Amino acid sequence: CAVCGWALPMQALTSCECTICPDCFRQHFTIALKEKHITDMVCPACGRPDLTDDTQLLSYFSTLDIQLRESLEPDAYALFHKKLTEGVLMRDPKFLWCAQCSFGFIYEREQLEATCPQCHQTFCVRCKRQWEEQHRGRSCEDFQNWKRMNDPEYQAQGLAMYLQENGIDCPKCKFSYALARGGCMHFHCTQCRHQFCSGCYNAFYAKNKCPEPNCRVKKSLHGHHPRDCLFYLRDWTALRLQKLLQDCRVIEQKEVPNGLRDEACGKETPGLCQAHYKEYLVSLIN
Amino acid sequence: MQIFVKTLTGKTITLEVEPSDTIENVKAKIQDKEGIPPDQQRLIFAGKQLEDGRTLSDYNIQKESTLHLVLRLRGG
Amino acid sequence: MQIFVKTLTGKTITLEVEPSDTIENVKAKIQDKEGIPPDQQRLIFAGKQLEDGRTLSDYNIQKESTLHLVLRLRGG
Amino acid sequence: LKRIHKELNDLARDPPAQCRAGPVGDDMFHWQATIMGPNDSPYQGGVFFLTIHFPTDYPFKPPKVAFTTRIYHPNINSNGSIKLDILRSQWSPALTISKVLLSICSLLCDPNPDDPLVPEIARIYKTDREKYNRIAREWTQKYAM
Ligand SMILES: [Zn+2]
Ligand SMILES: [Zn+2]
Ligand SMILES: [Zn+2]
Ligand SMILES: [Zn+2]
Ligand SMILES: [Zn+2]
Ligand SMILES: [Zn+2]
Ligand SMILES: [Zn+2]
Ligand SMILES: [Zn+2]
Repeated sequence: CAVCGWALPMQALTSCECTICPDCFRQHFTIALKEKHITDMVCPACGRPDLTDDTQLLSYFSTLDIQLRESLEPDAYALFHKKLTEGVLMRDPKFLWCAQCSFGFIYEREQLEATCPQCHQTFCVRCKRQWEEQHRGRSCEDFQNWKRMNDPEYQAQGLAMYLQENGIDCPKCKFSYALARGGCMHFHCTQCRHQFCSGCYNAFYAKNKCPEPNCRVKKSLHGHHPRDCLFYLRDWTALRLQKLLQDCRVIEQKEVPNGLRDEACGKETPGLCQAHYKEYLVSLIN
Repeated sequence: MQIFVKTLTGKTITLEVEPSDTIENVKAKIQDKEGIPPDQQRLIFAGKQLEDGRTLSDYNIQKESTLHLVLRLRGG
Repeated sequence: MQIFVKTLTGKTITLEVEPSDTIENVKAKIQDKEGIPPDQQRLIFAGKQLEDGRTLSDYNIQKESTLHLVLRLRGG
Repeated sequence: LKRIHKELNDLARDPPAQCRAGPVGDDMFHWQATIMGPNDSPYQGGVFFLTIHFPTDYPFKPPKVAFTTRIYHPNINSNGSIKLDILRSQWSPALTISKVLLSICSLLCDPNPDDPLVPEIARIYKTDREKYNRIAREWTQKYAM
């Protein structure tokens, strides 16, 4: 042995033919498959052939094959085959691994829709993702948007947040609407006919209808509000509103003679108008 | 092409549309089937507000997509 | 002389061959046993692509050698 | 159109007499109205002009009513839009323009600062009624003659 120093009665391998004992012959190559890669399936003593390139020199592997067949336990002798043939498979062809199973095949076509011989599932050869016909004649990033936008839970949250920003939920029957701006504080729920405030959600009562006790102006149209409500903080100018927190093109639905039509605010901006910029700061305090 | 529209009530409807249909057209179909006036309708897809002058294809709305219907309210 | 052919599925077959057999002949035997058309077959040995006009002995393919079968997948 | 004619006949037959209203020209769906400032309000002595637009499906949807004379009021904005329940969510086809004018006159006499359209005017009305009256009087002199 070169590596461990015996001299007893196989290793006819290219550029060399050094002696190697069979206990440490196995171990060198068993390591070189289970740890190193194919380029490293070399003589330990000389370190020679150069397996970067030459294909007919890869006749070397034919000769190895027999030696490893019996010496290597089949676990690692498998890996010799696996590594070696998978090596050339991944050398620039139109070779694909199937996107779902462990199979592969040389896909020589002018097409993207590709069904797998083995598991019979289809995928895009480019994005290697399961093929629905939505993809058909669409770029990969296009289809992959569709998926993402169209998937519920994204939709669920994209909505849920939309209602976070733009919603308004009748306090009585709890029905969720989408707030049309331009209107005033006193709302009418189109489902159950209730009346209420935009800020506090406390109710509104018509003339001679307020039930809550210690009401002073029961005679009038009114509703009861907390200190917190936009109602009360709308009466503060920008000036005062600002320091509490330290410590125009908004779309209103506007009535015309034959219906309602959305239009921007149009108001002079001292980039929001006086009123809208006040609504801005009020919201942040809650 | 068929698409779905679902309201907060949980009710889902099926519309027959083409990708070239404007959002206005889709609201008109919802009015036909549900009686809701277009002026009271807000439609959303993947969190995006769908605007009247645009088409289904502008928003990449494909076959079997689901739109969300939310009713509009103005204060009084 | 007997040799083995294994596919990516892991299935292994046994062929009865002689060293003078062309690669074409071997593909014809695989077709016989497996139903795979020769035009869809790529055979590899020790990382070398086996070409149709050559023989098993050209590639130093001995008794008990294992070839690898990979499908070529063809449109219209 | 028949309903609008009936309302006009009722108005003319039994003149409301603080107020007037009628078609501007040949379009029966567009009317002008006048309201005299209520007595003992800051608006007394003023004459205030309004525009009324009836919808095609009247009486099943409310008229659009707006002041065209500037007025200092918690429930009326610079554009003359009015916060009044029957003009919006409390309309019924049993309601009439005569009743609407009466309600607006009542509103002038008795504002609802709790449901304001103009927050600062609502605040002044609540916090300094005398100041509110003075300013409403100034606006009446300024824009109501
Ligand atoms: Zn040794
Ligand atoms: Zn050596
Ligand atoms: Zn597969
Ligand atoms: Zn793709
Ligand atoms: Zn309700
Ligand atoms: Zn009260
Ligand atoms: Zn409130
Ligand atoms: Zn604004």
